[PDB]
Amino acid sequence: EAAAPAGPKEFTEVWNKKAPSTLIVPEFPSNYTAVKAVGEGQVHGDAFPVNFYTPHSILSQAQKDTVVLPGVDGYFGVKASHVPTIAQLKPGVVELHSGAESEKFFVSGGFAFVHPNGVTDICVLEAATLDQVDPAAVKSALAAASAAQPTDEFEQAANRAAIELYSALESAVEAKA
Amino acid sequence: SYSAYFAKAGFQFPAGLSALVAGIVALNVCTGRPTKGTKEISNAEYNATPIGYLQSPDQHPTAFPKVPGMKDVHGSPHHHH
Amino acid sequence: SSVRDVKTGSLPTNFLTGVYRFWRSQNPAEKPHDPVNDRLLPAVVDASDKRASIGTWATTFFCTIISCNLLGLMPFNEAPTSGLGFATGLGVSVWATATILGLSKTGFKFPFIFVPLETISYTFRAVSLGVRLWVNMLAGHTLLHILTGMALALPFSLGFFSMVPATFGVCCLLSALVGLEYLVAVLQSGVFSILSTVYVGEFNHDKFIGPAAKIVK
Amino acid sequence: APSGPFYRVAGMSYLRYSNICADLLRNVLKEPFKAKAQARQAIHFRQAPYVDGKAGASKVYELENGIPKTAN
Amino acid sequence: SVLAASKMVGAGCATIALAGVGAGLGVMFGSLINGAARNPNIAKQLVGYALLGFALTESIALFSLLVVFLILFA
Amino acid sequence: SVLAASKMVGAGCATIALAGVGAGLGVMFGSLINGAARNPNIAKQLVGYALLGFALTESIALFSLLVVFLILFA
Amino acid sequence: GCATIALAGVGAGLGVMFGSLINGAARNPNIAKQLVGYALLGFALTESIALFSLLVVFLILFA
Amino acid sequence: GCATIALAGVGAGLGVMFGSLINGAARNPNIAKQLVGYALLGFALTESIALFSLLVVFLILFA
Amino acid sequence: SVLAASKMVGAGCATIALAGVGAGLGVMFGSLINGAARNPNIAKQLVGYALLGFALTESIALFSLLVVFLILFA
Amino acid sequence: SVLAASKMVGAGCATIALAGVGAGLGVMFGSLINGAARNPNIAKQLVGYALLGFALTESIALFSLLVVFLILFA
Amino acid sequence: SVLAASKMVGAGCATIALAGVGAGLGVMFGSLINGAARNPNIAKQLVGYALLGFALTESIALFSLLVVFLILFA
Amino acid sequence: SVLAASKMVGAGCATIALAGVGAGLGVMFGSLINGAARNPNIAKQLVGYALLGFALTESIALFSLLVVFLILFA
Amino acid sequence: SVLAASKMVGAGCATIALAGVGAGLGVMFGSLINGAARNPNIAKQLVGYALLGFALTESIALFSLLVVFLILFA
Amino acid sequence: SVLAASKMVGAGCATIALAGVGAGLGVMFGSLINGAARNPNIAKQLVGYALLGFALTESIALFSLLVVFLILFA
Amino acid sequence: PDLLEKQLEDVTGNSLDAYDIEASHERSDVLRDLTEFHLGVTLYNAMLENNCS
Amino acid sequence: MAVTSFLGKAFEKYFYDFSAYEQFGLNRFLSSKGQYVALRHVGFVMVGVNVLLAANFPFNPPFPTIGMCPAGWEGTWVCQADKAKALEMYKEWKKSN
Repeated sequence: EAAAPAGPKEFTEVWNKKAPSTLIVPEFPSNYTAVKAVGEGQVHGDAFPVNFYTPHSILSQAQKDTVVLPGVDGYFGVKASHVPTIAQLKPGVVELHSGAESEKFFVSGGFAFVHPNGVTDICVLEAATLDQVDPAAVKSALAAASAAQPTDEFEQAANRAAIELYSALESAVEAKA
Repeated sequence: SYSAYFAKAGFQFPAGLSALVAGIVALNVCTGRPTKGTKEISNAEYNATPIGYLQSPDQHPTAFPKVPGMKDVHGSPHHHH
Repeated sequence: SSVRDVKTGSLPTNFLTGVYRFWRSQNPAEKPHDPVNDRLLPAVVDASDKRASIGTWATTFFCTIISCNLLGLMPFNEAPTSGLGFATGLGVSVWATATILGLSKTGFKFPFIFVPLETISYTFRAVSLGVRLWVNMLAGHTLLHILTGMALALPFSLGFFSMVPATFGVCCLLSALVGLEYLVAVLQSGVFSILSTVYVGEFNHDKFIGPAAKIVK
Repeated sequence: APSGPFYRVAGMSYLRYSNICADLLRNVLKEPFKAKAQARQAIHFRQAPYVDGKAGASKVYELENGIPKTAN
Repeated sequence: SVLAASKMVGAGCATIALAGVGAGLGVMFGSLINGAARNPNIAKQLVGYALLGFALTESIALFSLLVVFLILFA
Repeated sequence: SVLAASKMVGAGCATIALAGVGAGLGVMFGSLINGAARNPNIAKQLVGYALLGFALTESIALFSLLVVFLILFA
Repeated sequence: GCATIALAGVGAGLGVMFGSLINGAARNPNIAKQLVGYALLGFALTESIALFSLLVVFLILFA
Repeated sequence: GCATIALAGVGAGLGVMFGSLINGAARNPNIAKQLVGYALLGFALTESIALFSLLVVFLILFA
Repeated sequence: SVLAASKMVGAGCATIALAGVGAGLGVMFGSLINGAARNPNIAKQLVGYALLGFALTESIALFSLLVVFLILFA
Repeated sequence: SVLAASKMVGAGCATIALAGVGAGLGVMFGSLINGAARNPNIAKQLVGYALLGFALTESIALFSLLVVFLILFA
Repeated sequence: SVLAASKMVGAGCATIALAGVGAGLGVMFGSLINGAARNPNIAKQLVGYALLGFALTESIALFSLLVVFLILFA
Repeated sequence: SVLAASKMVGAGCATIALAGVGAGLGVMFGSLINGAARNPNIAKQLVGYALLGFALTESIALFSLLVVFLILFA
Repeated sequence: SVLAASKMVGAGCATIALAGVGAGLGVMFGSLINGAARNPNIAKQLVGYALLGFALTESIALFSLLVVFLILFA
Repeated sequence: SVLAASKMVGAGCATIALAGVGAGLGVMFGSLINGAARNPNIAKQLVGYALLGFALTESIALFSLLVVFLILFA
Repeated sequence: PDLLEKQLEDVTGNSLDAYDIEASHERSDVLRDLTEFHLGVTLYNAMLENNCS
Repeated sequence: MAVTSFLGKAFEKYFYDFSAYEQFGLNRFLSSKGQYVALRHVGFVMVGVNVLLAANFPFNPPFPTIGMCPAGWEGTWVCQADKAKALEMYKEWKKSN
């Protein structure tokens, strides 16, 4: 079950046997991140590091005290020494609390990993804050998505994704403080 | 093409069925005990008894009985009641 | 003295090939560490000489019980495995075959307060293998006798070919119990001989002899 | 014929599904932020298979409103 | 008539064991609905595991009814 | 009249087998809702396993009420 | 009195199905008007067991 | 006394339906008052069994 | 005092229903922990649903305590 | 003395309500271990929900032990 | 015949233990339908665990039935 | 001597409250196994929660074993 | 023979401890199927944890079958 | 002989307490199998937690088994 | 996703089995979703690192 | 005829193409053919039950009647639930009838 002892350090030593000796080793994405998963530490009691990302932005990388994540089973919350978790998220609201103050991003879906060292790594695609969403045109397209269901089995899923996104978006503009 | 060769030999039993039937019969007749509803008596009783009195009523139930428990013979009326 | 001629690819030859190869697959041979070549071939042949013929025994018990269980579903016939000595006499005989196999793995000597509790749960396998076959063939046929007596109470009392929605719903309940009995006839011959491969296959383990001397590289 | 979530059994990959849900969020944003999100929504590239070594045959894209919701 | 009265009480408290068989056949037939909602491409196979599972726990529905009828009529 | 007094209390406890097919039919029909909430696409096929599971769990209600029919009215 | 202990199972049966309705609607609330179509049909077919238990309580007492 | 043992399953059925109201509301608190709109409908139908058990405990005692 | 004796054994069987509400609270207060361990930011709304849920399953327990005292002293 | 013997067998039937309280309490104390295995920084707040529930689960357990003394000594 | 009467009620109370076997078997046979809906790739291996588990759980059902036949006819 | 005879029957049906206490301890000690399999970093804190539960579920086991000896020796 | 008549009905109530062993074994053998459907790679190790849990739960079965064989013939 | 008879039916219906011990030890040893199938790294530590749970759940079985020797032989 | 991915973590157990999967379907099914997303992320970074290079 | 060759060919064309599901129309009333067989089955049982009962009708039933009597009998030997009683009443009835 351990046929290939791979890794970044192993690739350097074997690549000096097949490539020319002029070329130095290519870099690897492990050489650019300092935070690991199994590396012990990185909790520091109350506030744990939350890396809330998008493809186009780094929306948070400082530490928070709790993260309300919109998992596909339901909304769960993460405290500091949470269990290791690979959580696929629904379209829902990621709530980043620091204490008394909390910032509420509505995300489109996309995973969230809690690593064994207590590092939370939320990984979504479009993460809009609810301040820049308007509650008018959400049901203007949801009423259209509640009407147009043909026998296209590819649009079977794409309309299902259209309905469940706006429906969670309907319910998460109503309860704002 | 060989279909008419297999129609020639007709039915045939499995290839040792006479040892199964002679083994099941030899277990049902070599019981070593009287024959299920009968009792061995002496020769002096067998020669002295009518064949209507050797018969028991329990061993001759009625072939399609109009009342459950009807028997065909009645046996010895000389009960030891 | 002259054997009969068999057509190749007959349906009973194809069924019994698939049946035998099924029960043989339940206790597969274990792969040696060595590659199997002419060096390892007497060790593989001797590994097969020391394995029990559970592929043959389990299809003996499959074919003798599914033939007996399905006799109970033929008209004018009862299942022989609905008898207590027949059905439990096959269950004890599988259990004794497993034990005689496991006792011979040594020199026929029989194996603190734990081992009377491993033995009890092991000696109950004897009666449980046969009584499960007996009670299934008895309890299905007995329920069919009771419900045929109930379903005969309605046309006996009411009219012959009259008040037919009362007897239709119970003649279809009687018909669906004979249909379940065809499923229990096939399942209990399968469960008896799946379990015969499990019980006999517990003691189906010997040492691979293998090469004691090698010429490496 | 595939087994899994509602996009995966419908033949759709997760990348297309997660971008459709990314597309539909952008159509609901505030207008000072809806058009700048339309920048990261556009798809402009082209592809070409190379079955022999130099042959041709392609698929160009001049998409603006996002990844296609219909069947590929 | 202490005997024939006892057979009606004993067989009535014998057939209370048809409860747990009926509850086991609900947790199994519910799992056919949960299983064919997971991958409906196996939904003709999971019925085959349901009815093999139904026929083997229906067996306990008849083991219980056997003592019901060899208390009542035997 | 100890016989007719026993067939009432015998068929009384004979009916608590319907506790099992009452509780088993809840977890089978509860599984239909959590089967339909996950994928509502197949929720017209999941009724086809709900009613087949219902028809085979009320076989035990048909056996439990038969012993009630047979203790009261044999 | 001992015959109506069969109503314990329909009491524990309907709590689970209506427990699955709260958890079922908490997943996708858009199907919640179809799920009561399965909850109340599942309610009705389980109440036939509730009346089969009560048909014989009114046939032990009143027949 | 035996007739009110049917209240065991109604009390265990109700503890599961109000157990799912906690887990249903902790899974999306934005629907958390529609679920009680399903819980008390589900409570009203499972109390129907609790009164059918208590219809008998007064029809045995006072009828 | 056969009626005074039957009120003692009837009332003991009358309070068997406190097993069912005793296990209903263990389930409902078991999901209170599991709900408050998922998102503890709702941990004061769930007790607003737990103690509403507690008082409304006691409804069954005081119905069971009604007829433990309605046969005993009435 | 069939009254005084009836208080004894009625008391044993009375205290089988401690079965369901014993079964609910393992669910509630079991679900705190699963609750404190998710996020152990709530693991003393969940114990504040367990002992809230255990004080309300025992609430019906001593209602059963009141009845097991109210028929025995009252 | 109080001994002949008490065997008919003792065996009926003896065969209640087929409720628990009939309920445990559906829990195991519900797991085969779910576990083979997770990965159908080992669905020949999981039937080999269902029938090893069926054999050890219905062995408890013949424990219960042996006590029935040793009460009734011994 | 039916008073001291019913004390044997009453104390026997009294101690089947220890059924549910065993099923409580099996759910409670089971959820530690799944709880410590999730994060074994807390696996010495969770036994502090199970032995909090084992001692406080036993309280139901010692509430019923009181009435077993309060029937037999009081 | 009211002593000999009571050992028949007492041994019938004694053997429904086999109901819980019959239901608990289906949960342990249901968890073998769902556990081995997660990782088939340790499915030879989970059966070793199934047959250990079987042998220690069947000890509850043979302890109550000891009591059946100690009431009937001792 | 009514008192000596009640030692047999009382201690017979005393050991129904081992039902829920048998059902509890099934769900606890089921939680070892799913727990060890989640991470096999901890599968020798979870068994040390299983026998912590087995020996402490059996205590309720032996809290029953003293009473079946305290009704029968005390 | 498991054509080699879990096959390289599973040494004396698994490196991936520490995580509690919260997906709809199986772990082998979420890893199918998760490596396509890992493909699209490190491709988007690649042609954005390269364009700025 | 040849005794094995005639009615083997008659049973063959009774088995195969002789079909009362189409020769008697019967698609007007029945949905499939899989449910024509599923009540020709139950029809075979109800006919076979009613033939077996009627071919010897005056009989005291071995099976338990549920408290019902066939026709104007109601107190005779046919409805008598004690079998040694009804054997005496049948022997009296047989001289008259």
